[PDB]
Amino acid sequence: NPKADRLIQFLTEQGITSPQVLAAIHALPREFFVAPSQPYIVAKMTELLALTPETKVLEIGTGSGYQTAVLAKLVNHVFTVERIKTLQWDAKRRLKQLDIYNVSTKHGDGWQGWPARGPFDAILVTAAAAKVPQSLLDQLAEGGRMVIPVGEDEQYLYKIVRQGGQFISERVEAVRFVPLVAGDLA
Ligand SMILES: Nc1ncnc2c1ncn2[C@@H]1O[C@H](CSCC[C@H](N)C(=O)O)[C@@H](O)[C@H]1O
Ligand SMILES: [Ca+2]
Repeated sequence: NPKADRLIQFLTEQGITSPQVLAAIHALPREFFVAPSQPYIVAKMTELLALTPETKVLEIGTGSGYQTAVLAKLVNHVFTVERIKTLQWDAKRRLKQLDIYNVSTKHGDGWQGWPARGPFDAILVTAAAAKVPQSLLDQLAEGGRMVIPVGEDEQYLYKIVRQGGQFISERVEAVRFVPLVAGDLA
């Protein structure tokens, strides 16, 4: 079908050719995640997490659940956090309608991560933070990868890995997300 193919064609032209990520993406009706921007950003961040079916993922910023759905097709289980209640409800509902049942959602504050659920192999954060929430670092399993937009006015996507007990930071490319908001919930 055209739209699925057009989008995948687009991504490859942008330099995104991980067959894994492209298929995950192609399988998802993007237009459905507007029930009640750049699919490139989703592809790039997804690619950076270097996912494998054995990967335990924490996502911050469930939102429409689009990027959630992408993640779920790629790993055995996803844990996702959204601070806006109604958004959590929807996304939760969309995931069941697409028979995606390997996702645990939580209405809460991503700044705190989701400690209860063990260390995570991949951490994806889809809201900008001026500095890396240390809680997330603390929840990053050994050999784990974290992808996060960092900054205020200026923003850069970062990939951080925990290997040999050492955290290593790679600045990837300029972006612009809405802020990771701390404090109470809505
Ligand atoms: N502190 C926080 N903890 C968890 N989610 C937060 C947060 N601050 C903002 N958010 C949420 O992060 C989202 C950014 S939009 C994120 C896009 C989403 N991955 C999608 O595919 O649609 C917004 O829904 C916002 O409500
Ligand atoms: Ca590439």
